[PDB]
Amino acid sequence: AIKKYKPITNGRRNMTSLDFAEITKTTPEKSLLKPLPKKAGRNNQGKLTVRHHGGGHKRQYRVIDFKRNKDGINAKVDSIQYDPNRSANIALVVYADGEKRYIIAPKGLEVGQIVESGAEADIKVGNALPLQNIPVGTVVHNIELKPGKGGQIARSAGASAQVLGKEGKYVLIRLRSGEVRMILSTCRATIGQVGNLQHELVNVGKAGRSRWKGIRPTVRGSVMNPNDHPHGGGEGRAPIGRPSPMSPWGKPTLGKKTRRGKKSSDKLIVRGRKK
Amino acid sequence: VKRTYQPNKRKHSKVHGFRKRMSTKNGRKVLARRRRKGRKVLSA
RNA sequence: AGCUGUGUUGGCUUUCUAACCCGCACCACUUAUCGUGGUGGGAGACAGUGUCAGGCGGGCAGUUU
RNA sequence: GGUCCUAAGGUAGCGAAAUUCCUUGUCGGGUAAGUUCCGACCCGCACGAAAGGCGUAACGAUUUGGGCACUGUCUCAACGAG
RNA sequence: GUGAGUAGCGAAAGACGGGUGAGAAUCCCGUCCACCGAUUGACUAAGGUUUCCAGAGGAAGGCUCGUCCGCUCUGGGUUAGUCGGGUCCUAAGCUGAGGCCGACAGGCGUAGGCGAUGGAUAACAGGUUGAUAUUCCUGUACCACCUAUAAUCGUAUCGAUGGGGGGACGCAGUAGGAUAGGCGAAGCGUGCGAUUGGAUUGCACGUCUAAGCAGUAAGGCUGAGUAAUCCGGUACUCGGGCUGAGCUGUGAUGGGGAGAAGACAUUGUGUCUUCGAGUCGUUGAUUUCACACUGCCGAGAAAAGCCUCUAGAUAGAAAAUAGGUGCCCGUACCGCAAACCGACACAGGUAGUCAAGAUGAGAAUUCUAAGGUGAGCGAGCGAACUCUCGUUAAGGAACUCGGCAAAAUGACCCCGUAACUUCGGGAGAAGGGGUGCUCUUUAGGGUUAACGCCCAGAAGAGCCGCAGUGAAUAGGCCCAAGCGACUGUUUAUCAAAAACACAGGUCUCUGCUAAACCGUAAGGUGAUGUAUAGGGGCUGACGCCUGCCCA
RNA sequence: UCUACCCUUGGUCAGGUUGAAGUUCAGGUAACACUGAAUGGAGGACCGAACCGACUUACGUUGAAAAGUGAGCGGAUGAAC
RNA sequence: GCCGUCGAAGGUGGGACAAAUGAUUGGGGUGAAGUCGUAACAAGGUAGCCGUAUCGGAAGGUGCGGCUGGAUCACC
Ligand SMILES: [Mg+2]
Ligand SMILES: [Mg+2]
Ligand SMILES: [Mg+2]
Ligand SMILES: [Mg+2]
Ligand SMILES: [Mg+2]
Ligand SMILES: [Mg+2]
Ligand SMILES: [Mg+2]
Ligand SMILES: [Mg+2]
Ligand SMILES: [Mg+2]
Repeated sequence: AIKKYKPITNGRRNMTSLDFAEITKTTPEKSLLKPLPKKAGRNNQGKLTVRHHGGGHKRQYRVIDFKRNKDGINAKVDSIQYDPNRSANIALVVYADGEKRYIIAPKGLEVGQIVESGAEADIKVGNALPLQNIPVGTVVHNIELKPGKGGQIARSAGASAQVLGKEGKYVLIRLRSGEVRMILSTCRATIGQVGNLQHELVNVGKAGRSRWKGIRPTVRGSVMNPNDHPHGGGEGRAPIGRPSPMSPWGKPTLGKKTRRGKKSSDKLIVRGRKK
Repeated sequence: VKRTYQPNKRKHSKVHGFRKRMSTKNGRKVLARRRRKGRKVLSA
């Protein structure tokens, strides 16, 4: 779980780490790594879009198979490694063709697993097979959205989904945010819940390791004089004085919905969100 | 104190040089006014 | 007040595919995850877009006090 | 307890405070002597619960009052060197 | 012009003898004296572009003078197959054939190119000039290519723009192996004293490179036929060299350096020159030479040279010997500065390599070495007043907006230490004691066969001064409140905070061609991330909590 | 080319000091298993130079310098330069 | 007569325990019940009581568990 710390310093007063007991073979595989230069919000004009980014520690992207091809070949699981680009851990499967690849690792996985559409396809944790071939009440993750595209929905650490039922051409999926939604019946799904479940209790504990992860400070609005934030200065501290708290570009940020009338999402979203 | 001209042979040519004038279009209007006024040195 | 059923007008829906659309899959130009060409699979006369019209709009401008 | 009215019409906790005009509030401690300081009272001109309320070990080239130590800052100045 | 022959003369130790000259406190030569010495010393980048050097100059420039010069006239100075780049490779970025967008101009982008601050990459000692030296010439080398060649092996070979390995990587700590420099005692050369005394007693030095043969203290993994290849995957029964490696040993080397003898010239012109012998042993030993090894989480660039593999091309080349060829650009000079950026010969700023002795944990402090400099105005008199320092009777904040400035505390080794708390802290809490030199005994490592050498701690005895970290360098402390939790960051140049950040709490928005933002659009950021994840609003660790009102 | 964040590739920090997790041995455990002694070398940790800053004060103010020098002062293995 | 070991009292400093005292301050018993309500003992008129929370001027009221030391007809 989480290994705690003892308050020898005011920095390490309440800091709490995440114990690396589910990591085997800590060195990577030197044929599936691709370089990853950073950018802090610097698009193809050099300007600054999205704020609060940049710096920290160098990384190196690790090529992940989200497609789950190579039908009907038994894949062992060798070693469970660490991945900095994302919240889950990672796996190193070996297909019997000697084609070593990476899989995002579900909850308990060391044994050896199968990808096949409908042969028997062996519904267990780690096996990917399309949603027409999955019985109901079955916790899946890493679903595709468009057929043959690649697994998109629910890829986090400790995330999941749930197949509810089967409609006339689609299936019916309950997502992690609590939003029932129709997905086409030939999208794949890994069966299981993705591992590394103790992730959101990692108390960072210090403004320095919240700072070498690629985060910069975020100055509040009411301390900017009114050239650049609609919560401008005033003498002393001040209540906001608007009918609605505003983002730094005029739009009200506290309450107003933002999505627009969109193609192939109104006829599919049955229930909305629950928050 | 550290003054505001720290000289360099490369940034002086990669910015104000001849082939950075002729690069764009408005550089060829700068070079059209310095060989019009009658300057000796067109591009630094 | 309300029945019946033809000649003509304006809708609400429901389904099919021929435009159009895909930051959807292999395939060629090519030992380029750009592009165009090609059988699919999706969505489909809605969306994107042109002209007109109404409503919010200190996000921004011109000025009065 | 009566009664007017408001959409209900200041709860726990703090209180002459970075918040108190009059005010140098008042009684206690500190000094030979204390408009500043510390502990209390509460009649809050006008504290108050995420423009957070009340406490707090550790940390400060922070701000305010009192002790020992040391001294030309001082009573009171004099001499010498570049 | 007046201000006026006034303010200045830009940190800083000079004194004299000799020359030179029309002219000298200032130029050159000599002796003594002082100053830096983790630098005021020695090499290279950036930048400047002849300043460098010899012979002649004295109108201007130099804060004075000048015979002098970084200033004027004449004539000279920079040598590479091996050093730093280019003919080799790729990061961020830039540019982009077709293409996609836009009133025109033009913006974006795929294949391909450009781009070192990085990867690859064959030479080292000594001599010499008035100015250049891994460049010139002395002695030994090495990599690429070409030509003759013999022992020749022959489907033996050459292998891609293509498959594979490889190159290939963070911060932290500790124990090692070897070497560099250091210090002492005993290889050799010269001197042995006219200030009391002394004659194993006084100063100086203790050599050598790259190549190519050897054997090494440690560090890292254990071995076979089958499913664009016999290689790299995969899976199977059976089962002690492999690479990489600082350092050392001979040879390189009958050679070359050397503190000095001794043999030659006019001012020995302050010099060449011919031959001339030493180079042991002991210790203390790094920040140099591995990201090696163990641990930790924040998970630590790419492509080439190089090695194999086949598609293919061909059947022609090992070793060894001998001769031959190898291009372009930068080299002078200053380079923590009188030569660079500050208008100046300006008390500022300017990346990196080398860095010794004494005392010391130490690259701190005081005094010196190698090696440089004496700061381009001086001479007098020692009034007031300003500026930088030193000491003081009795009293000790009475001074004052205020203990503002100064004074005291300061090192190591010991005894001893409260409230309070998040149990880590408070704490160097506070308040206290001891230290010098000489002589006698004994217990402590490592080195070594051992005398020998360095590292140390105990008691006891004794001596001297006013004073024993005797000089320089090095915390004042305590009680009680206020604001902010902390380390951090802010108004280059009147404000460093109680303001900003912060770890944590919430609230709301986003189902993926996501919301949000930049851009008229194409394209991008968000992200090669997907509700334990992203954008925004307020509060600001931790503890106990957050009350009623929806007109 | 100054400064403000920022991307790719490098470099630099004398020394000395406390002693977090763990691991091993011993003591009890066989119940609910926790005390000591060694070893290990953690941290926006403490004292201090280079190095980076600019708190108090005196001088300077037709300055030596259109922002500086003298004595002291804070950070110094990182949110560093 | 001088030197040294041991040595009461004194002076210096941080603590440890009781006691005397102190602006205000919180409950407690005492009376005499004037002030405000009836919470128990009858089924005391909402059956009581023990733990444990949360609210109110005042006894106290409600929630979730246990007890009969719970009338009627003892709640068949
Ligand atoms: Mg306006
Ligand atoms: Mg030294
Ligand atoms: Mg020094
Ligand atoms: Mg103290
Ligand atoms: Mg204290
Ligand atoms: Mg778009
Ligand atoms: Mg500075
Ligand atoms: Mg600053
Ligand atoms: Mg019971």
